[PDB]
Amino acid sequence: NTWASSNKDSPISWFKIVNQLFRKDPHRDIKEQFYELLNQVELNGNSDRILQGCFNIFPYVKYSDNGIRKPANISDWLFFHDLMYQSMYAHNGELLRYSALVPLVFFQTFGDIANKDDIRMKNSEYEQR
Amino acid sequence: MLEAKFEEASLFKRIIDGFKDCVQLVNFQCKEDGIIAQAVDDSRVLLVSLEIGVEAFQEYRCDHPVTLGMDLTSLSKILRCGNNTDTLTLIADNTPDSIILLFEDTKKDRIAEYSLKLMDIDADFLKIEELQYDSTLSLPSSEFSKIVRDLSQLSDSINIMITKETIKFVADGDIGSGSVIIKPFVDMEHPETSIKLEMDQPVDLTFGAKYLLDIIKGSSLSDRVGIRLSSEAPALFQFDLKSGFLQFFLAPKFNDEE
Amino acid sequence: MLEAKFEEASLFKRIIDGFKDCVQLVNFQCKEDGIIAQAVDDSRVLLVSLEIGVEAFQEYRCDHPVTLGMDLTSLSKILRCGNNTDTLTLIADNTPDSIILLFEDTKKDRIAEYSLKLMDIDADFLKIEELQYDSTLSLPSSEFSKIVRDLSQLSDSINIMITKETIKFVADGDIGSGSVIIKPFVDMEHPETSIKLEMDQPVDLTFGAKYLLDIIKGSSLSDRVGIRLSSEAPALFQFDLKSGFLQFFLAPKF
Amino acid sequence: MLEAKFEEASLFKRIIDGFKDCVQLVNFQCKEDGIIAQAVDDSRVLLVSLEIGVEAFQEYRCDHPVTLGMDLTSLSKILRCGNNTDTLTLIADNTPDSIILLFEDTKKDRIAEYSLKLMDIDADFLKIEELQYDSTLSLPSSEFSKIVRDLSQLSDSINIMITKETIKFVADGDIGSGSVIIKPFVDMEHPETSIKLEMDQPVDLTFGAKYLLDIIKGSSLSDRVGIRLSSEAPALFQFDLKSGFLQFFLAPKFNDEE
Amino acid sequence: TLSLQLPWVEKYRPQVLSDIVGNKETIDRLQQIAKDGNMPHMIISGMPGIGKTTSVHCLAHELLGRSYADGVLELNASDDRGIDVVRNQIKHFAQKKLHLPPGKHKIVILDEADSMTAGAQQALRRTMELYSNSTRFAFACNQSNKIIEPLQSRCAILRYSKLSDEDVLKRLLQIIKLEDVKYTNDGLEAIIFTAEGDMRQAINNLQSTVAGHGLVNADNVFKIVDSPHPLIVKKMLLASNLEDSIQILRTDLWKKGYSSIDIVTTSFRVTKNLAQVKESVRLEMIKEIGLTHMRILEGVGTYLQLASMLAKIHKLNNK
Amino acid sequence: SKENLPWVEKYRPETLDEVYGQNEVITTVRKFVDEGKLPHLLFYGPPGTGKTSTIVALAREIYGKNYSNMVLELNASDDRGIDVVRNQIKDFASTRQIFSKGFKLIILDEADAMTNAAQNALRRVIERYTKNTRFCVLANYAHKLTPALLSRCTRFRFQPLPQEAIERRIANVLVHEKLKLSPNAEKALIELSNGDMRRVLNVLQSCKATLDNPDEDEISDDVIYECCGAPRPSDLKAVLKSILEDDWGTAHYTLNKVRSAKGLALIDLIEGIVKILEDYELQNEETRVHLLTKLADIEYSISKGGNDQIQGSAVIGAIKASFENET
Ligand SMILES: Nc1ncnc2c1ncn2[C@@H]1O[C@H](COP(=O)(O)OP(=O)(O)OP(O)(O)=S)[C@@H](O)[C@H]1O
Ligand SMILES: Nc1ncnc2c1ncn2[C@@H]1O[C@H](COP(=O)(O)OP(=O)(O)OP(O)(O)=S)[C@@H](O)[C@H]1O
Ligand SMILES: [Mg+2]
Ligand SMILES: [Mg+2]
Repeated sequence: NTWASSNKDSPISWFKIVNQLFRKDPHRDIKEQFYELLNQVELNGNSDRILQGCFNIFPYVKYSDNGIRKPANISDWLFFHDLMYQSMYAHNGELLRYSALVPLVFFQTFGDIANKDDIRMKNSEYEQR
Repeated sequence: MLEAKFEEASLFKRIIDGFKDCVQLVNFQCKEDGIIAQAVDDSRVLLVSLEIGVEAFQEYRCDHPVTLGMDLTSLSKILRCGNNTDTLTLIADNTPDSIILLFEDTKKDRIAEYSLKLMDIDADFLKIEELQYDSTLSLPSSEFSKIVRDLSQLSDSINIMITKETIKFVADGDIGSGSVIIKPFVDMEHPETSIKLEMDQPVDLTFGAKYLLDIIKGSSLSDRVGIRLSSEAPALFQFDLKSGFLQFFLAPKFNDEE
Repeated sequence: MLEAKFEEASLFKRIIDGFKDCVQLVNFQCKEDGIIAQAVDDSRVLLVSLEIGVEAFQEYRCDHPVTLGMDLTSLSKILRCGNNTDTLTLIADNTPDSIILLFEDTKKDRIAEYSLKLMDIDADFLKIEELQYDSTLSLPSSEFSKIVRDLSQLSDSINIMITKETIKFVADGDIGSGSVIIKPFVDMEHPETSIKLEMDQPVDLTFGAKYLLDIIKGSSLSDRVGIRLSSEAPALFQFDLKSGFLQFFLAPKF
Repeated sequence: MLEAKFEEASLFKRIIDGFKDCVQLVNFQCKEDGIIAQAVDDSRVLLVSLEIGVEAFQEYRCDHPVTLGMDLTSLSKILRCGNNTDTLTLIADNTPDSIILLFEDTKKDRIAEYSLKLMDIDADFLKIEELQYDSTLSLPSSEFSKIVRDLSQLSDSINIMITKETIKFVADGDIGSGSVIIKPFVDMEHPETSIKLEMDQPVDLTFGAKYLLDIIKGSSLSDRVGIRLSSEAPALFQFDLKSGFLQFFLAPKFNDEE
Repeated sequence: TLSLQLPWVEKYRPQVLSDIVGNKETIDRLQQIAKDGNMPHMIISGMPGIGKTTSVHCLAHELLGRSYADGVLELNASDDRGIDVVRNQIKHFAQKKLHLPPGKHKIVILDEADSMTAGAQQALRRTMELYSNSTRFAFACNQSNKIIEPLQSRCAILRYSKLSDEDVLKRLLQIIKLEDVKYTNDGLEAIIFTAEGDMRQAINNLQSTVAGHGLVNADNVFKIVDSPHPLIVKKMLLASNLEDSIQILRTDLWKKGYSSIDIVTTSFRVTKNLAQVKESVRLEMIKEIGLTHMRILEGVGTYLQLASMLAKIHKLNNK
Repeated sequence: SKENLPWVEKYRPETLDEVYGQNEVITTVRKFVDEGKLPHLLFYGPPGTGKTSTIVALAREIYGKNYSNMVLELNASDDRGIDVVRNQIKDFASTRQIFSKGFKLIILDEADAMTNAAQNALRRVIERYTKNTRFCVLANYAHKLTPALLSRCTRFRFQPLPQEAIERRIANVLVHEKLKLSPNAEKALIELSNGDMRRVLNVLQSCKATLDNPDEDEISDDVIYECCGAPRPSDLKAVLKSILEDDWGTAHYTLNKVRSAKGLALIDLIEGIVKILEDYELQNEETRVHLLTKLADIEYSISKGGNDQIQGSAVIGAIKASFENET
């Protein structure tokens, strides 16, 4: 069991951040959890990989479902992220600050107390590419 | 079969130096009266054509012509083992998958032998040389190299203009313009430095400097260079060998055509 | 107008080799007593100053001074056609848009002529040379080049220190330190190898090795190099020509 | 202390040229009978070992051995001040933090002195040389360099095979294969060109061409090179000095091992 | 004019650890370290202008005494700090022999450690590990996340925080007493308000106001330095009626020369860091701001786009 | 000769007394230089406010006529990387002047296009060499500068040129040139400037060229509007009135005839209607929300092309549907 030095100097594996984005703690303020997650997503600098992780995980996550609209609202964000990511190669990277907001929409929409188990993930996109 | 022995590996190395860089694939063909080779660059503005007669070799035997194609780069990679003074023998059977280069020193001592993989190229030798050209001129090849090296710096196009008793090379680009004017003259103190010119019709053609730069390499094979120009066909720059010649045919720029 | 013919294109080529790399723009001015040229690098720590008197030419005619600025790189690009032995004539009208370089071989044979585009530079020649320097020394330029080439490897700064009868070059950096100590001496077996030193005041200045490296190029123009140092001004490294000189003024470090 | 004066700075410069590139750290040790130095490359397939006896120096004084380690690159950077004809003196105290290189011209004139920072290296000199090798051969080093330079172009592996009265170098790769075969011979017209061979057992070893290329540098120190091969240990290539030698021990490729 | 005077940030730069009015805990820690010795490897992180470089400089000076010149190796971001430098110069300095007191060590100060490349940072690990008994490393950075975890594992971590109102007020009062400047309470309050925990910026604004008007008054401070930009943007976004926000944007921001890019970007920051409203409405406002940011980056940056962004934000806040 | 330069370049201020509009910063900088304490300056402002002219006149007043040699002026046109900083800027700061004795000046004009690594390397150059040299950073956007570099310099915000200063400069130009200007024409000129002296000088030169006369006549509003292609307030208010009150077909015909009689652009009419409707005291803000949203959408669509008639009809319908909620 070695992890103390990691907590001391290492960040949050993007996978751990994805599993944390689908978890809500019932004992903490939702706003404090949101700012903690925002800081973790910003410190990682790899918002794209976190979002791709969220995209692969969301169909397998338990989320109180009314008509699966939550997925429809998230397709519009994901489309907003793809436009932003295309614009990063055309324009000086001022737009990079908004990239951390798209992963946090998953915490708002799909974050549930039911999601206690870590879902492992893979990279279907590199294989598909 | 192919069986050609060069007295000095150096001659073959300089010949290949001429095809070098400007072309990738070369098609050789040995036969009863010698060896010929042709290579065309990708844009098809330059043709490199070689002819080596039987007498240029120390030993040559051919009872059955063989055509073989190969990658120029692969060949030159192997063409620095000749020690220049080494003896070089090119060898191949009648239906080859490879070409053997055999370098040997006078004594039995050291024998470097290579087996180069061949490429299949559709045999299609061009015969674009003209009966008469508008103008013909020869001058020392080192002089031609300098003329080309001067002007090249100024533009990607070098114009050659010929009028009675006058040959003028011109380049004009961003930093300015330049010109080299030479006049025909017979030097008896040594005629290898003379500049001959036979003009049937004034000519004025433009060539891509990058190509003329490839062509000047022939200086290493001959003291003089012959230049034949026509408004009807590619220009011919020729470097004579003892029993043979290396020729470069270059298409004039149309306005933009190398 | 400008009309200056050099006996050997080689002299001009070596002179330009001196401005080469360390400066981009050069301002030439021909006049009744010759040609001068000045170039300052972007950081303004080095000034290259040339003077060629009328006698250095095989033919020189000037009834009306002409000032012309140009890109050094463009000039050197064209300055390899001289065959060294070719004759070179610099030509320009009184209100030029270009400078003509005309190289010709003895016989009428081959004539290479260039027309270089000029740049407009605000005429502002500097006159920073001092009456007296703290110390003055001359030594073979090949020796100075070696001294600079040695020390350069050790640091980006080379210090020159002068005390009575002692000249000391020093570099100290990461891998260690180095020094070259030379002493004044008259060699009668051939005085072009002597090392002279006149010290009015001990000096100790530091220069950027990258600049001293640019300066050593002058060896190709003269057997000896004169170095004049002062705590009040840029140092002067001078390479004499037959009727003329190439000077490099270099500002010391802090 | 260390106090070794070389007559000509050139000898030391050529010796260091031998360690150059192929190794980064060198461990020197001066003592009563001379100076030794060892350097091993990172992959540990090459060991460069030097020995310079007291007689190779113009002046040598040692009353107390000193071991000192240093970066090879730093040393060579400083090793181009010798004018070759300059006198070079290596100087160091008994517990050094630096090594002083002092170059002086005959006259008092110019004195270039360097103070090189040392590295701490755990003293651990290897003694891997064998009593007897399967085969031993010597030949002109320029010849060995050519042999290596030929074959290198063909492959990253050059095989050395020895049978009675026959030494054969072979390379085989993409473009083809090559071989250089040499035979023992005594030339009385000048025996420095002879090729000796003593074979107790036929050998056949493969070496990484990149390493043999590093080794050939020793040609600049000696006219001949001695090569000792064994199937039990690294091969030894040796370049003799006046009172001394530069040795390169190279581990054969296992199938893939330099 | 012939020469200038030293600025008050450099002139009154602290040279002793007691003069630092920063974080008291870390300051006393470094003071006790300099008193006892045995300085360990350290990484000081924080925000610009809070006393990070001055702190490590004071520590090194007090710890080395007169041997500071030959025992301290300073490397800033202005110098080459690549793999080659770490391989050659840092290793030569760490291996250098130096007779020091039995409680001191050679210090390698690396300013702006967050800018060093990954190769240099990786090579520095064993460099600081094999010579940890005669050479110590002190990094000063703004983002500790930019330094690799292996390097952070071998050193202490000192996170400097913002300077409270009291500390900056005390330091400014000390500077005024040392300089004999005419001031007033509201002027110092405006200075501290425009400083935002930035001591260097506070001293710079104080010196500029002194040299421009002589009297440190809130009117002078406000006329020579505009109000904190983010605060007007926050007041514009937190407006209850559309006309008030429009008038604020027109008069305070647009009529004073603030570019649309600065307005939208400052706007994004304010929102991200907002805490008055909920998370979902904040995300919707960020979405609208980012759509305006998109439009602006394409060259369509005008007042109409910002007005439409504010209208959409109000419509989102309109339930 | 200066008679060949354009009016924007010909009338560039050479002294600090010719820089109008900025008074609070100009006086403060003059006091900084006279008293000696000149800190690191950060001139932040919109284009055409006079930051480059201000710093050039300042360096001229400080060093004299030899300004071009004692000052290191770098801009976006020159290569400004981290190595460029390390070599050039550090060698300039560490050394001294070759022409006189005094502090040095490094003018980093348009430093908002510099790399982050360059600013990270320069922020310690500004803090180390601060007794023999100074730094002046000119910027249009303060978001492209790192906060560390932004905190080391004293910030001066160049406000847009007000009416008095721009009219003073217009009067100076009308004195320097054989030209007359109408008062209402001058007001219309100030209206289409947004505090940009470059635009004023350019359009003044252009309308002087439009005069077609030996300049014995005056320049009226018609000349300015026909030369700059800007719509007139009369046609603007007529189109707005026909949209708000008249019929759909009549409004379309009015917009078409107005935009085709003078060749006006739809974007200029959009901006003018936005500026006019900003003063309208309206009911519940829903109408303003709809109006602003639809007008910004139409402007963003025009910024990429399309059918001008479709976009004009869209503007008409958007304004109409927005005002239909006010009843
Ligand atoms: N705690 C403090 N007490 C007194 N003066 C301070 C303090 N902190 C900062 N200053 C002043 O600010 C100047 C610069 O401080 P620095 O330590 O360089 O800032 P910083 O905290 O290192 O942030 P950087 O350098 O931008 S990453 C000093 O020279 C002091 O004048
Ligand atoms: N305050 C002013 N007074 C007089 N003329 C001015 C003023 N501001 C600008 N101008 C004119 O506008 C021209 C351009 O000024 P600049 O200083 O280059 O603009 P700027 O403020 O630097 O903005 P940039 O260069 O686009 S970042 C000057 O040459 C003057 O002709
Ligand atoms: Mg700092
Ligand atoms: Mg500007």
